[PDB]
Amino acid sequence: ARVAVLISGTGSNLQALIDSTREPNSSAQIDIVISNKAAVAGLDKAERAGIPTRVINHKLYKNRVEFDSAIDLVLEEFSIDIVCLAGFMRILSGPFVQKWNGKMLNIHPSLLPSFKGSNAHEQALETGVTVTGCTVHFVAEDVDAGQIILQEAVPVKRGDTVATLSERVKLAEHKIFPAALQLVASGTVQLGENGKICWV
Ligand SMILES: Nc1nc2sc(CCCc3csc(C(=O)N[C@@H](CCC(=O)O)C(=O)O)c3)cc2c(=O)[nH]1
Ligand SMILES: NCC(=O)N[C@@H]1O[C@H](COP(=O)([O-])[O-])[C@@H](O)[C@H]1O
Repeated sequence: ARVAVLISGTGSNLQALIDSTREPNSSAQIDIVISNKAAVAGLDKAERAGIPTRVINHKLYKNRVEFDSAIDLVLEEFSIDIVCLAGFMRILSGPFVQKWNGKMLNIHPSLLPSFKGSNAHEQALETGVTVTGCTVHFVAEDVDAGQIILQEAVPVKRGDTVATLSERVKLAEHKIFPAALQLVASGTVQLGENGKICWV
């Protein structure tokens, strides 16, 4: 399966996906890295890995569908089968999500359905959970509500900040998101006809 990785920043999840998809048994290949922001370190990680990069600055587009259509063009150009959102921070438009229904994965730094949104760690610490985690889910139109592929719990330690908690959670993220990509790329998991996760 041909994979596009959409990034917005540092790209540590991208790096974990690169490493896993170069394993001999990997069923996924990363063929393009799209960043909506220039000079983010994720572009350098891809360039050091030989992977083509495209920057598609969302601020240059009139609305969301024009920005998404620009992404979709690169995806068709590279004949992409699966899209991974790895720290990509722009909410995607309905028609784009519908087109890629069942082919788009997102990594979210909480145990969904808890702490949806852009600052899951802040919410987790504010709430005082002692267990958080990360979620790989299929992207549905409703943000952070698509079907869940894999999760992994991560303890919150006394004294944790966003810095120490997200560093611990990212260790789990870099496990389940390569695993989740492999499940989908190998056709082991799909969004079923009933819309829930189907382990075929
Ligand atoms: N249809 C649909 N689109 C998307 S995009 C995505 C991955 C990112 C999740 C996210 C969760 S809050 C936030 C967000 O607030 N984005 C802001 C920009 C803030 C920033 O630049 O840091 C905005 O777009 O205005 C993005 C998941 C997802 C989905 O599940 N369903
Ligand atoms: N709403 C999604 C979200 O908050 N994304 C989170 O941003 C970080 C990006 O790190 P990276 O750029 O090093 O992969 C990751 O923790 C990812 O789960």
